[PDB]
Amino acid sequence: SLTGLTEEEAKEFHSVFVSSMVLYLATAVIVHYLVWTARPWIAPIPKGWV
Amino acid sequence: SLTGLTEEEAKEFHSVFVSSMVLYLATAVIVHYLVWTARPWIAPIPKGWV
Amino acid sequence: SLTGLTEEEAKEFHSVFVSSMVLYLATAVIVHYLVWTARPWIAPIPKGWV
Amino acid sequence: SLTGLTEEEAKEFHSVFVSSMVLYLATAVIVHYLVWTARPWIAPIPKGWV
Amino acid sequence: MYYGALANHLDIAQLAWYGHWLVIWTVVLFYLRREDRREGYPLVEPLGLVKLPSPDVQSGELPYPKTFTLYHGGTVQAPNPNRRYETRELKLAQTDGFEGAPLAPTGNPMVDGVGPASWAERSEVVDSTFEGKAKIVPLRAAPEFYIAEGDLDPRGLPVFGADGIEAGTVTDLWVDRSEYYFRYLEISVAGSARTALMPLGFASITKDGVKVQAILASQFANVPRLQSRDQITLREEDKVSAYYAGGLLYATPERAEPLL
Amino acid sequence: ADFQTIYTQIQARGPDHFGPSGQWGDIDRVGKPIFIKWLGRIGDAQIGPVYLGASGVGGIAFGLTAILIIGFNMLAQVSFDPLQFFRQFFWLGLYPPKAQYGMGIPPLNDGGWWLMAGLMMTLSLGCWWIRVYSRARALGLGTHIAWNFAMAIFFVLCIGFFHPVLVGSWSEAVPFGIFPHLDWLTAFSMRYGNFYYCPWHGFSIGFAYGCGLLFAAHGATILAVARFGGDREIEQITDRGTAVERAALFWRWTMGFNATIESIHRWGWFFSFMVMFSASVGILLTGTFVDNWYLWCVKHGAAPDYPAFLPATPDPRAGTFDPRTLTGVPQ
Amino acid sequence: YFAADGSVVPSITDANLWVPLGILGIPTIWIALLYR
Amino acid sequence: YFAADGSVVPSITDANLWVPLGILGIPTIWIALLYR
Amino acid sequence: ALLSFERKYRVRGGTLIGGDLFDFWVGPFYVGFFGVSAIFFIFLGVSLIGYAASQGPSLDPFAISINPPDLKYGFAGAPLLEGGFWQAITVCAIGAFISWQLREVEISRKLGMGWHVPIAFGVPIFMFLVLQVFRPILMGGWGFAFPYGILSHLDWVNNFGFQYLNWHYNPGHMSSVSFLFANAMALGLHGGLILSVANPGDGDKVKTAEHENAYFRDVVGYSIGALAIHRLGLFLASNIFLTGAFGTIASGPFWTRGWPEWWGWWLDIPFWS
Amino acid sequence: SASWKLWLILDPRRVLTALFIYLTVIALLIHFGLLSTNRLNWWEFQRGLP
Amino acid sequence: SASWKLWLILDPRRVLTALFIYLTVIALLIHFGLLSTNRLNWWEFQRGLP
Amino acid sequence: SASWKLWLILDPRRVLTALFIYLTVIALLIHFGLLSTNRLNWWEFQRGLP
Amino acid sequence: SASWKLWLILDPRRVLTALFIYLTVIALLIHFGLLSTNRLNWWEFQRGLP
Amino acid sequence: SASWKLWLILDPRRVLTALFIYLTVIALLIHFGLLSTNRLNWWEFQRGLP
Ligand code: BCB
Ligand SMILES: C/C=C1/c2cc3[nH]c4c(c3C)C(=O)[C@H](C(=O)OC)c4c3nc(cc4[nH]c(cc(n2)[C@@H]1C)c(C(C)=O)c4C)[C@@H](C)[C@@H]3CCC(=O)OC/C=C(\C)CCC[C@H](C)CCC[C@H](C)CCCC(C)C
Ligand SMILES: C/C=C1/c2cc3[nH]c4c(c3C)C(=O)[C@H](C(=O)OC)c4c3nc(cc4[nH]c(cc(n2)[C@@H]1C)c(C(C)=O)c4C)[C@@H](C)[C@@H]3CCC(=O)OC/C=C(\C)CCC[C@H](C)CCC[C@H](C)CCCC(C)C
Ligand SMILES: COC1=C(OC)C(=O)C(C/C=C(\C)CC/C=C(\C)CC/C=C(\C)CC/C=C(\C)CC/C=C(\C)CC/C=C(\C)CC/C=C(\C)CCC=C(C)C)=C(C)C1=O
Ligand SMILES: CC(C)=CCC/C(C)=C/CC/C(C)=C/CC/C(C)=C/CC/C(C)=C/CC/C(C)=C/CC/C(C)=C/CC1=C(C)C(=O)c2ccccc2C1=O
Ligand SMILES: CC(C)=CCC/C(C)=C/C=C/C(C)=C/C=C/C(C)=C/C=C\C=C(C)\C=C\C=C(/C)CC/C=C(\C)CCCC(C)C
Ligand SMILES: [Fe+3]
Ligand SMILES: [Mg+2]
Repeated sequence: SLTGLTEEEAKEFHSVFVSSMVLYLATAVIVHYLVWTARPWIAPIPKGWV
Repeated sequence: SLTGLTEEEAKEFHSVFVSSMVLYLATAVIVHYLVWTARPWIAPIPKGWV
Repeated sequence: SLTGLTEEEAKEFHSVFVSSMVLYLATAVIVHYLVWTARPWIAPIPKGWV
Repeated sequence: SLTGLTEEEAKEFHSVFVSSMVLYLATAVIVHYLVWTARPWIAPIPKGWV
Repeated sequence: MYYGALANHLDIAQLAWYGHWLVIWTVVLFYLRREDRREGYPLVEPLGLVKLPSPDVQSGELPYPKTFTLYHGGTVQAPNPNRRYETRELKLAQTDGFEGAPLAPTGNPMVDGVGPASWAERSEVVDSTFEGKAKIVPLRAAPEFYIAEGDLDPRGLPVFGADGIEAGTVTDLWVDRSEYYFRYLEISVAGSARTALMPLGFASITKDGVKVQAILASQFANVPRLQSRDQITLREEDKVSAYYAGGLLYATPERAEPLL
Repeated sequence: ADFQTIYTQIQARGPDHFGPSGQWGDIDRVGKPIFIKWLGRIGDAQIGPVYLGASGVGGIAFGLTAILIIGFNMLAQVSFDPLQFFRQFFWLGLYPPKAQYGMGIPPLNDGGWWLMAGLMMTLSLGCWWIRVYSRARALGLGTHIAWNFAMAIFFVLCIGFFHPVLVGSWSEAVPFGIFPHLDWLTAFSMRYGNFYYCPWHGFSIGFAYGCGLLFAAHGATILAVARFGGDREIEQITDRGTAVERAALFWRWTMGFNATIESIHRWGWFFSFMVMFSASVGILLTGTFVDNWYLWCVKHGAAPDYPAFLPATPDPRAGTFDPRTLTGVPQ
Repeated sequence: YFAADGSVVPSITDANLWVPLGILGIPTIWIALLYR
Repeated sequence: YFAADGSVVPSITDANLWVPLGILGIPTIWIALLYR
Repeated sequence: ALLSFERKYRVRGGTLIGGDLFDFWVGPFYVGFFGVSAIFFIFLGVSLIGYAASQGPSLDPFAISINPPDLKYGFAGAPLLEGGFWQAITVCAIGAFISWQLREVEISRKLGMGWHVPIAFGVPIFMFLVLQVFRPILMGGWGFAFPYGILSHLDWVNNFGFQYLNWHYNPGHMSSVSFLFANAMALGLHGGLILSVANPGDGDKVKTAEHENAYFRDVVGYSIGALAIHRLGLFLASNIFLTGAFGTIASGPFWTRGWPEWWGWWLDIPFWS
Repeated sequence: SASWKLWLILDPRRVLTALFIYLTVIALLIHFGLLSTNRLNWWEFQRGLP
Repeated sequence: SASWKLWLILDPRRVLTALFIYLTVIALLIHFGLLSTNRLNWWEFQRGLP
Repeated sequence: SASWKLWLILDPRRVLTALFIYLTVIALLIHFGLLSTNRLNWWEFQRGLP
Repeated sequence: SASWKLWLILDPRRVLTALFIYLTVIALLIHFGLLSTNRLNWWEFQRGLP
Repeated sequence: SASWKLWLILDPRRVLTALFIYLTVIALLIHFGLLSTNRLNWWEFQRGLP
């Protein structure tokens, strides 16, 4: 390969990488909901806004 | 070949690349609708506008 | 060939390239009409214009 | 030849190049007429102009 | 009342000024000067008055040796214990008893290799390319190297000495294959069956010929000899360059004398 | 004269060879080398091949975006007139906010474009630093260049980003423009009371002049021993010839001490690094902990004083305005 | 659209919303099909 | 949403909350599905 | 007292004047006739600085200032406390700089080296002469020269700059600053490259000149070369003062207006207004 | 059709990293440009509204 | 008819890269230019209008 | 799916380094951008409202 | 009639690249020059007449 | 006439490129210089007449 990884090393890294990325994104989602409960940051359209 | 990819690697990469591009574009479409509900950003033509 | 492409590769690339360019220009046309519906950007000759 | 084109490649490229150039100039002519209808950009000589 | 105040007359910038000086002088004296002492140290006093520490111990001003691992082979240390002592029996005599007194050559300094003609005890190995070939070679042994188009080819030009007398003929150029740079002129010297290398820096080259201020024509005969015909060792490069450099001061006696 | 030290009379040509292989990215070393003749007189004639890489592309993309933003706002400054853009180029500029917004993101018309350009330039510098570092690593070289570069980038961040943060205002930052960024130099010096009295300005200038001295001295020294192969510095480092013995002796006999062919490069690295380090420290101190460098020097007894030549003239506004209005908003 | 009070009530029927959707959706379709 | 006295009370029913969640949740889903 | 390789190089000859009279070393220093004159000027000038500082208003090291005469004195010798000490120290400084340069010539002749270093040292000497002698001559008095003091010569630089309303717009200054920055950056690059090649890492091999060329051809697409970088460094460092001297000598003798207005030659071309 | 053959000439690594950088640039431009407006800034208190 | 032969000399990769950069630059110029006007700015609150 | 084959061409070590740098940049930009506002600053006493 | 022989010496690629850049520079000059006028600016609200 | 022998020595490509650049520079000078005058500016509303 160009990177020097074997097929099995590539598969192992891929599984760990996708797992880590999905866990990171999911905790981001949960954390963003908690923050919204602290500070709902997208305000509703105010009066006179167009 | 020019890029070192085999024909089957080219087919696999093309499949995944097109799938990811279309998924990213479609979620962009959905997100833009949701944002429009939050803030309709192309205002109608104002009164004296010419 | 100077590019290294073969005749069949060049023909396939030309077919897809011309199709892509035409599709891009056609969506440009449709989009420009939609934008004109939002903002008719070439105003008529005003009252005292010479 | 110094460019690598053969005789027939040179002829075919010349034909397509000339046709493209002529079509580009012709659409420029038509577009300039349409723009004139939108904005007659060469005004007549004003009163006190010498 | 104020940002940055530490007392009535003590502020942060005042302390940072002294901190900056501390940084500068710690880096200079504690590190940079120690690095500066990786060649030529420990110092020697051939005509000293007192006993110094032995040259073979880490005497305190000496940095701890570092190891360079060479690209094509073994290792060198800095300070280098093998280059610590110089053993050549220089042909020089004292003009006065003290070390600050200059030495005078005992005869033919350019051949002896003293003063400006001194050469260093470099390794007797051919400097090489990163591919392992000899780096500096004549164009006859490197047909894949050539003079750029339209540049003056000096082969066949007459070589004149400092006295205006014709000394020889350029036979070849020696190119540095790593750098793509011409470094030597090979000269067939008139009056012998012998070639002499000359650094290209000592040559003033025109379409008429090449002129060498460094040495007289007759002195081209005594240029140090390459052991091999189409390669040169590092020590050979030092010897050949130092011969002409020594001629800059020794070719004629007048060159060693002052204006007033 | 050794005319070789002035220029190269007889240029050499050879095979088109791939350089030493990198640990990665040899695939991305692209371009057919070209040989331009006048360049070979003063240096090497060969242009290319160039390495593409991911970080290089990132540097180019962010830098081109920032250049596009700056140039477009300059063009808007002349109302898009091309001839007047050409005439007035040196005077044109993309400016940080002129009103006081603190550190809030300013409107597009009064500093937002400046901010976007500054961010794009920062990201391009980050990508190019990655390129410098990782190319050094790929070729099995130390990363000294990358750390010198990091210090330079840090100074750029100090004057563009960090000082505005520390005093709390984007309006203090450097505008983009030929003459405008020099205008910033003068305005910034005046606001903080004569940068000539900032000790770290003095340190940075001392090291910049020292870089001038050191590169003049080292370049002239290497040229002076060029006939002994002094320019082949790596071999002299590993197997010292007469060229660097002569260089060391010249400096030793001149000023009583000397470097080695390796350590003189440590001196050069140190001086160039200290230019940027001293500048960064000075900028981070300015405004946050020192308001007026001249008055700071007067407080610490360093500033010279001179007799009046024309009669001394008291402040005609003494005790007529509130001194808080000098640097602070009245309300 | 504008409510009875002149307030803004965004909706899928807003005409201007179809400028971005049109710019985004149209390529998204034919990119999916031209390179299918 | 707005409670009595016109003070915001955050909740999972706020419409705007589904702008970030949609931007974050939607890719997180198909990233988890397409590349496994 | 000698470097381990030094003894073979300590030979007689190469002096410009003095011959064997002063051709000797004191410790590591070579002396010569111009070493003798350099020590004379250095001791005299520093002692005159010391006494003149003692008579000034502040003895704080950074507040000491030895100033040239008033403009009214023209080129005449001034009373010592009113510019005469500055004149004497200026003469001592010139003698010391020229002695140092000529001793460098003698040292390089002794070592069979090119004279590149004393010739390069000529450039800052020339800039000092432009500042203290040539421009004062054109302006009409020693009072136009800069004073001697760590912070006071900065005051002179500052006020000289603002006498032309913005010195940043001086084209000679722009060239000089560009060379200063280019030289500092190039020295950083060169020191870093040499150190990176000689110090790759932990137990890694010293690399080669091909690695030097490869690094910069990768990064920027060009490598100037090993000898050429030293040539370029000398060129940039020298051109700092060589091009600055034009702006300096022009300011006043050839240009009395603000420097920004000088660019009217470009801005006011009638074709584009 | 033969569109996968694009990856036989156009080098997937360079394309993927270039796209990552390019889309980062555009996303940063849009987010910070919007934050540089009164009408479409979602972080700050609403400004510029009578 | 023989236009495909263009890709035997004109190097598809170079053309695609150049078009990508070129069209990006043109699009950025147009969007920025419109944003710099009062009439056609669609982000900020309408101004410049009697 | 051949998604793991991505790691045969994309060098996992450089990908992980780049992602660490990228996410650090994004996180710092967001945290400090929020701190630069009145509404969403969570360190300082609340400002910007009556 | 022998004009096609021009492509035996003038390298169609070089001419195409030069024409692309040249026509682009001319078009940018004209569009931006028109936008710098009051009379022929079509982006902004009409200026230069009462 | 033996004028054609000029092209045995003068390299038609050099002459064509030189003429292209030269005439472009002259034409740009004339057009933009005329646009810098009140009397002959054909783009803007007439200025500089009483
Ligand atoms: C408000 C006024 C300003 C100003 C006023 C100004 C003037 C009037 C001049 C310059 C000049 C210069 N300015 Mg400018 N300056 C510069 C940088 C520079 C230099 C590149 C250049 C040359 C310096 C020089 O000639 O030193 C001279 C240094 C010399 C002569 C060194 C002599 C050394 C001597 C031979 C040996 C001495 C040895 C020691 C005595 C021995 C020590 C012993 C040891 C043992 C202790 C920068 C980078 C900036 C920025 C960042 O804005 C700037 C802003 C300004 N300058 C302000 C805008 N500056 C000069 C120039 O060239 O302008 C075109 C000049 O004339
Ligand atoms: C004390 C030490 C110093 C020091 C040190 C070091 N300095 C370094 C390094 C070190 C150690 C490196 O390792 C690095 C490098 O690689 O070296 C080869 C580098 C570098 N120092 C550069 C410029 C520099 N250093 C200055 C100053 C100091 N440096 C101080 C003095 C100054 C001053 C003073 O103005 C400047 C201008 C670049 C050449 C380079 C970064 C390139 C970059 O980050 O690219 C980022 C990439 C881009 C911006 C994309 C560019 C795209 C095109 C080409 C541009 C637009 C073209 C388009 C057609 C539009 C036209 C208009 C447009 C032209 C306007
Ligand atoms: C463009 C090229 C440049 C360049 C080049 C080179 N530079 C060289 C060489 C080369 C090639 C050497 O070969 C020579 C040397 O040996 O290097 C180790 C040297 C040297 N560069 C020094 C200082 C230096 N270079 C500066 C600038 C550049 N250098 C530019 C950048 C600056 C700036 C800008 O401020 C400074 C301060 C000394 C350290 C040293 C001289 C020793 C001397 O001359 O000994 C003899 C004299 C003394 C030791 C002291 C004399 C004291 C007098 C009698 C009394 C004081 C008078 C004085 C007027 C008071 C001033 C007060 C002040 C507050 C205003
Ligand atoms: C404190 O010490 C330091 C300095 O001194 C101050 C520095 O100057 C520097 C450099 C420069 C700065 C700090 C100033 C600018 C830095 C900022 C704004 C933060 C750091 C940001 C960067 C270094 C670069 C910013 C780049 C981006 C955000 C775009 C990232 C996109 C990339 C890298 C390509 C996308 C590709 C992927 C994510 C995976 C595939 C990647 C590859 C195949 C190659 C990537 C290679 C590597 C080596 C990471 C560093 C790193 C440092 O540690
Ligand atoms: C009896 C009698 C009359 C005696 C008189 C004897 C006599 C003349 C004594 C002189 C005493 C005096 C005046 C001493 C002052 C000496 C001076 C001027 C010291 C200043 C030192 C300073 C501040 C230098 C600034 C530059 C600087 C930071 C240098 C440090 C780095 C070094 C050592 C650079 C020199 C150096 C360079 C530039 C190389 O390229 C090179 C290449 C290969 C090997 C070695 C070297 C090398 O050593
Ligand atoms: C915390 C948050 C929310 C954000 C932080 C963002 C951030 C990190 C910002 C950083 C900003 C920084 C570091 C800014 C620094 C700016 C500095 C130091 C600038 C200094 C000097 C700039 C100069 C001299 C620029 C000159 C520029 C030019 C001449 C550009 C010319 C351009 C052209 C000709 C291109 C024309 C293009 C055409 C289409 C019109
Ligand atoms: Fe060096
Ligand atoms: Mg106009």
